[PDB]
Amino acid sequence: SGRLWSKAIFAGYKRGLRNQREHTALLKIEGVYARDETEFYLGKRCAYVYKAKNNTVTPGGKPNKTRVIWGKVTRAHGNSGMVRAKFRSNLPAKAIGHRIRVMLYPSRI
Amino acid sequence: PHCSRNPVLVRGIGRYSRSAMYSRKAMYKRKYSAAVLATVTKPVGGDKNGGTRVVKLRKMPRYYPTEDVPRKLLSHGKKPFSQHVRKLRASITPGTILIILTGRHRGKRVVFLKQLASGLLLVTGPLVLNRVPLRRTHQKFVIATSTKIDISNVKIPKHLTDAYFKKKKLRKPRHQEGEIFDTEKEKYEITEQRKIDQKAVDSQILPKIKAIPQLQGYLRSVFALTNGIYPHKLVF
Amino acid sequence: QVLVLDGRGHLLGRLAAIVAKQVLLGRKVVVVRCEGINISGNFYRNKLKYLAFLRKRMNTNPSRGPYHFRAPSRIFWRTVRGMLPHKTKRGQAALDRLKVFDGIPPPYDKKKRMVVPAALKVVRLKPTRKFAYLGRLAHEVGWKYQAVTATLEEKRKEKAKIHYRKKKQLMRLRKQAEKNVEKKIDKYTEVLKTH
Amino acid sequence: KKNPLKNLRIMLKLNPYAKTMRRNTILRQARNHKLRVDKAAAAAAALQAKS
RNA sequence: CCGAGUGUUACAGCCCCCCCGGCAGCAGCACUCGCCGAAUCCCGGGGCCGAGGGAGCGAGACCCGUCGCCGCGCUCUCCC
RNA sequence: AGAACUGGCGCUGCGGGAUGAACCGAACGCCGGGUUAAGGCGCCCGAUGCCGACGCUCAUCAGACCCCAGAAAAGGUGUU
RNA sequence: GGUUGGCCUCGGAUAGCCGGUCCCCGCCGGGGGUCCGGUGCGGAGUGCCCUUCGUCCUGGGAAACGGGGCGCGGCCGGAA
Repeated sequence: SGRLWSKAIFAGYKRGLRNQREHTALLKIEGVYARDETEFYLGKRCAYVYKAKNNTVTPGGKPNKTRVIWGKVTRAHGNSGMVRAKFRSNLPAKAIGHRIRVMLYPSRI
Repeated sequence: PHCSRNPVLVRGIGRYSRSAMYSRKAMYKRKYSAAVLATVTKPVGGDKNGGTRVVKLRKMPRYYPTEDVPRKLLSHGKKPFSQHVRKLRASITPGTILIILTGRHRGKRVVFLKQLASGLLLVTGPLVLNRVPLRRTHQKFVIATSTKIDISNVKIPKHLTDAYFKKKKLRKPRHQEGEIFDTEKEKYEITEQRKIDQKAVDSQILPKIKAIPQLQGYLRSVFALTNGIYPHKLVF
Repeated sequence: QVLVLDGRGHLLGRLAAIVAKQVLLGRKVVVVRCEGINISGNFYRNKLKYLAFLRKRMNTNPSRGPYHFRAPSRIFWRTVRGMLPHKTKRGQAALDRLKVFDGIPPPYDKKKRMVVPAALKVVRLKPTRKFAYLGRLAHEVGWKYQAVTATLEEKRKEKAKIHYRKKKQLMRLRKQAEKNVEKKIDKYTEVLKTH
Repeated sequence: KKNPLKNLRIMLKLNPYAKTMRRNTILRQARNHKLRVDKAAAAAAALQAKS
């Protein structure tokens, strides 16, 4: 019981001005607003929880209608401290603005 | 045998050079110029017969496969898992209150005891503050907390090791009949010996906690980020 | 959930630069009392470039075409309409999360409004240079509802002053009620640790 | 091409003096660290023994 | 009279500047000298991405090349 | 309209100049990581959400970045 | 699609804020001395729920409003 993940929305794709590169997203986690203080979040394992029609889940519990796309923080981005991240899929581009879930794994400190 | 007789200071660089090592060993007065079985016969056990039979064992193959992939290329020494190294973070010492993150427990504050010969580390909240038994957890899936307690002479039991924490099951069926393995319908009762191993290490963690007042409520609680709770604005 | 921006003292574009980014991230921002929005430059200049804005009009019929909104809620709303990519569906649904309200509604008058110190007339302009209200340049052009908008504010600022009197009436006790010496210990733990 | 200057015994395969160039200078910057803790303490605990 | 503030001419009875003989122990340091740096330099720790591809001059080799060059440690002598 | 020296479009995409044959970068197998060029960094739009530095500037027709997209003489007790 | 909610002064910026006897508002508050605090601690960089694991034996502090709610019934309160 209790949330064990820092909040984070999905902000866009790693783009130039015309073309975008789909292979790495970039985020905006809630709370960092400077590059100098995002060093905690490098390497943390982040996940995109969403809903769909069948079931397919992993633990001992029976499958229900949730499925996920895992991923990890690659590096920092910009002076204002947002974070780009490379999932093991590409984001569906529907998730623009809706949150992802940055966990507490990869915890060095 | 002897010890190294060369202290290291950088990994792979000794402190004494090539000429001074020749004096420390004193190799000048120990320089030197000095200096199959396959099997045997079985008995005969035979009449109208002679000759105890052939030296023959580990014979030829009856059957070669059609093709073979060529042999590997040796690449380097790339030693297996029970031979590498053990490493912990510097902020985990015996008695450091940890935080579970990946488990079924998921946040329960526990007490670190000992990092075994596997990289994983045996760690328990005591059984009467949490419902955490003497489980192993991993290094990188737990957050260490800067509050500590001194269990420097806790006298930790010998026979609990990696081998005491393994999981087992054995296959009788390879055949489509209406059992799902026919032994998975069974709660496990190895617990009738782990209990005796618990209160032989649980019973001396409780008086070590009750020196500091607030702590037996602190292990009772669970860790949770809610609203003003920001890590990197949080000294753990 | 929802953030409720107050609108007085703010500049127009400096606010809507911030609002248009916080709405493309998925929040719901509600701009409240957009009537009292300052705008830069003297009043007669801002009136001209909104009077000369009114002639932007397609010549063959104006029923199709440039929809000059006049109320100062839909003045600010058209500004965010410029600074959003509203032709995509990514921008159509960035106007589903903005509802700038003229005056203060009853859903939001018993909320606590927020202010942004990146768009304030206090912080941003040098104090010797003239400004203009979105109040009386929107009334001067078309928006015929200035009287009945300020009339409802004094009914809001009547039931607010009696609330602010009665919250401090409630608050006057918990400094004097805290006076008892009975609860001494639970303040060792907080004067030491950020009371 | 494994990088020289970043792993050892590839410098040494190409430059054998580079190891004894290294443990001649780690000594003169570990003994000079002791010469800046001892001399430092002999002027940090010096006037701390005055007053 | 005390205390503050104006306007004074006035060279020490707050101070500063330039000289002529001195010590402490001096750090490019009490984050302004942040200089330019390194055969005058090395050590440690994170993060990301990848893992591409029958080597036995020797024992007539035998489940099965941890092997080549390189830098190493110990013994085939002793005391402690 | 016509010539001289070099380069380019013509045969050529790509990042930039809002769009563009020739301009500034840079010339192309299929891609993973890294870094930059001309350019930029309030919002469209990746990036100043730096506690940036020192000034100039009120426009009832402000100004805003090569080629490049609307201007001169003369004048102002505007103001530096 | 989401992993707790803030139930509200007005406004000032070369200043505003809190606490306050007296006179003026149908027995409470508009108007002045007086007392505080001010890079805002009567601090949405804060605040209160709160991270309450459940439950028992069993002591101390705190506690005379009990608190879930089909309640049962009255009331007046809030028009943008």
